[PDB]
Amino acid sequence: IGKKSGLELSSVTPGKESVGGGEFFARIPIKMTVSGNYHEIALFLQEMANM
Amino acid sequence: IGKKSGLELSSVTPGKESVGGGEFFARIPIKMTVSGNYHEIALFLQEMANMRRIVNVNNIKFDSAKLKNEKVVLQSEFQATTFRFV
Amino acid sequence: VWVKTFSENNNAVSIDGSAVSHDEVAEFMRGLNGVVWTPKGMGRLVDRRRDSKTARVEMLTSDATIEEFPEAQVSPFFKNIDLQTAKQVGGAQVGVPILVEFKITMTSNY
Amino acid sequence: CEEPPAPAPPPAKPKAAAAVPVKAAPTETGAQAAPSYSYVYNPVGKRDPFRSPI
Repeated sequence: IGKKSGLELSSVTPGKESVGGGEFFARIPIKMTVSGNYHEIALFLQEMANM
Repeated sequence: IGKKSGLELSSVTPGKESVGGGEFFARIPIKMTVSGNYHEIALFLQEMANMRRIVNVNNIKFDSAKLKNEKVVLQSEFQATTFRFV
Repeated sequence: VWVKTFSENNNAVSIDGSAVSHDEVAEFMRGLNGVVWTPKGMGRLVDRRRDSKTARVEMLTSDATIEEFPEAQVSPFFKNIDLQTAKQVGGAQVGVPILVEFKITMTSNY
Repeated sequence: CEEPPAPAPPPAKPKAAAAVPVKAAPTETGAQAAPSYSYVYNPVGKRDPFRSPI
């Protein structure tokens, strides 16, 4: 979705699981780092929110 | 975990076993030396602290590796050890 | 948590502190800002730190003059330049501190 | 030779199956870790500087 939005994905960095972020689930956060136009980042976001 | 965190692993140096660090276990310390961003070293640490092996990270340090300080960069030296038997 | 020294100049505050680990200093640094700093200017206060001539704690890196690009941000009010340094001080047989001594410099708003 | 099994005492397995077993173990054991994870923690505060110096 980054590539089809035209963005350069400069860094994807996984996280640590949140051992105290839930009794029944370990949340893994992923920090994504992409560069381009405002329209294209709005686009990238809305596509990830439609996955 | 260093590579997927984006860090350059500038040096990994094993230790000596701690012959007087336990009656039932020789602790081998491993000093790791990785460089990158604060977010990325926090990341590297938290991943090693979430591993399925006995790498207990303890005494940490890091500093800005650029003399003149013309770009952000943090050299980081973490100490982490596992506990073999005697 | 407590910290060590605090020295301001009505544009930026150069602070000197310590935290419990790679965690509470991460909590504290997240609560401020994160920046890609670039062309730094060297000034006579740095050398007065190398001289010891302005009292502080020379575990610390120096400096307080540069140009900053935002990486991440949590307080809209504060532009932290970077966690200038951090070193976990163990202590000795006479006593502990074991914690992570650190140093940060930050310009606020406005 | 020895036969489909061998004869009856069984023979001789007191050498085979005593310089064997083994010691088996067997090591139903030394597999993969979840490891475990630490927690992060203690901040917040007050009013101070960076009041006056900014």
